[PDB]
Amino acid sequence: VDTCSLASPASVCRTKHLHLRCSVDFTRRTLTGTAALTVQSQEDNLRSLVLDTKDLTIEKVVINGQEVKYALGERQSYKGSPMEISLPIALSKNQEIVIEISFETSPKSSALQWLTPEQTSGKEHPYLFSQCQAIHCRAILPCQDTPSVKLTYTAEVSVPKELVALMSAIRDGETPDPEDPSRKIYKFIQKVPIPCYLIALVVGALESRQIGPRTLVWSEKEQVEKSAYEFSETESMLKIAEDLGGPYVWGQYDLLVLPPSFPYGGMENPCLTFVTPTLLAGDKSLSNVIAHQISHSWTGNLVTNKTWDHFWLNEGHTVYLERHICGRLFGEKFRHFNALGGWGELQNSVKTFGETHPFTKLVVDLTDIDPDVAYSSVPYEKGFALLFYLEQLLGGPEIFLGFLKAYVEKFSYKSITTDDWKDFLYSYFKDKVDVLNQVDWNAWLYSPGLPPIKPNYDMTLTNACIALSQRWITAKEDDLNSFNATDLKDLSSHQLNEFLAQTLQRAPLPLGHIKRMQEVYNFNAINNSEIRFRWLRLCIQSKWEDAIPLALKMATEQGRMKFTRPLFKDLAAFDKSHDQAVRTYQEHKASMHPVTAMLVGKDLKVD
Ligand SMILES: [Yb+3]
Ligand SMILES: [Yb+3]
Ligand SMILES: [Zn+2]
Repeated sequence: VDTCSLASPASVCRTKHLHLRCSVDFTRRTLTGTAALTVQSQEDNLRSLVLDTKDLTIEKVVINGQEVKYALGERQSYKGSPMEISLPIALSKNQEIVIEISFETSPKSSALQWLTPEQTSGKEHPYLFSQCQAIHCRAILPCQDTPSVKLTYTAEVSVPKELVALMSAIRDGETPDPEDPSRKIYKFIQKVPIPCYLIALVVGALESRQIGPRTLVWSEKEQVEKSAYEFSETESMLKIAEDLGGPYVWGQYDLLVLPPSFPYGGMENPCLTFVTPTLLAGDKSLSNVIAHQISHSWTGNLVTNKTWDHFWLNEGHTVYLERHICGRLFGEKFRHFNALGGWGELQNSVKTFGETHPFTKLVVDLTDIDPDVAYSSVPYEKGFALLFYLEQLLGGPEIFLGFLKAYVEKFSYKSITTDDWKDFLYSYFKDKVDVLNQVDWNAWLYSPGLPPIKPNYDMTLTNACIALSQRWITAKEDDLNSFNATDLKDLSSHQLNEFLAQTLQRAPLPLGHIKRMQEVYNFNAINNSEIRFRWLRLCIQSKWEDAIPLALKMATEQGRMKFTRPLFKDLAAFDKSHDQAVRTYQEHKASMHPVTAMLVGKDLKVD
């Protein structure tokens, strides 16, 4: 039972295939067309079924060439409205039928962002992009919006001829629209069964550049060159991921660099990973985000969480694989450095929510909780920490990677729970059950706060970061003159970011210290989004008024939630910038991503 879905569960019926025929109307801000669902009954004498929908307009439902009765239930907040369809003929178990639903989306669809030409790099054409994870596919089309159901799909998308449509599928040709010569139809095929949160669409003035044997990078023309360089390690990361997880089954691995309002660092849409342009640091330093999306091709897209309560299965294993990819490219001391950094991010999340907060539990009960509200670093970092702890307990990385590959093989094309994962772990490690029985399972999986055990981390690369952060924290006014640009000479960008994260954990620092840090290190000149984000938070929390315009600009010129949300929160918490923070949000709200707008609104207590 998926408590986030209002549709018939997988035990009643299952969608096997979706054939989508739609048209993108930029003037009306709507997607209109037909969703033809091939549904298999799992029960005898099946006479009706229920689908998830959210702000959809339904024109008609057609089965066997005739219109059928349907009814929309009362809206259940963020879950949308259930749509019950009356079947014309009762179905036997395993019988399949095709249900063709004619629909139209709302311009306020929570799955979509519509951009005017002014909001794009090129300034001549509009742009549209989707983001279905977790439960926004129901705001695009009627479906069993649950990851417990996997389906293949085909799609034909009509767009204005000057634009390009792309999807989470293999490109299957393009033709002029026969019904309209000012339009083009783009075709797509997804032959591997996927959960519907993996359905994705982009429409815009897109250009491509090849960067590997199975990879194109896509973006507006202005970002193509920078993107091709930034993500050049993609093929090398795919090869390592295949060695760790087994064959890459998806055919293509393309990357799409979205406009700055994209709310995540990356989204693992199959065949077409979506990424934020905030990765464009100019030195490939933020490539771990690509390693993470690549890893989801196994942990998440092949082996999927049965419900959102088990989201840590997708995230924890992906972060574990991501850190191994970067470890293979840059060494074991670097994997430990990132693992230790992740523990710090977990300390921060637990401090923010509070140690008894239910959102700090690894497995969360999402009945009546919007998954967008519950989203945090917890499933990523507490999930990673559990696997890293198990790796150490069980004999090391080579042994634990053997389990990860067997786990992917066992559960490929399926949707599983925490209990399915735990049972297989016990089965694989049957000769080490005495070791497994020492794990405090109740605490790790179901208790709030920090986990009961902290793993062992090599500190080689972290030492210089801690040492410099401690010099600044313990410094008095008479020590400020001892700091100089030479303090940073032997630090990588990763180490500079970690020095800032360590210092930010002890913020505020005195205003004189922050001013000195700018005087000697010129952090205001750094373009790297992660470093700039932590530096600005440190400035604002330390009450530097000069940083207010810089923090407001970063919070609005991009929309990656990881940055926008804490920047707005820090600005609202500083008396000097409070009013500016609220006004800026109110002015930008109408042109923000709908999910980001809702979350920033809640964080600021502005309705
Ligand atoms: Yb074809
Ligand atoms: Yb002193
Ligand atoms: Zn992820």
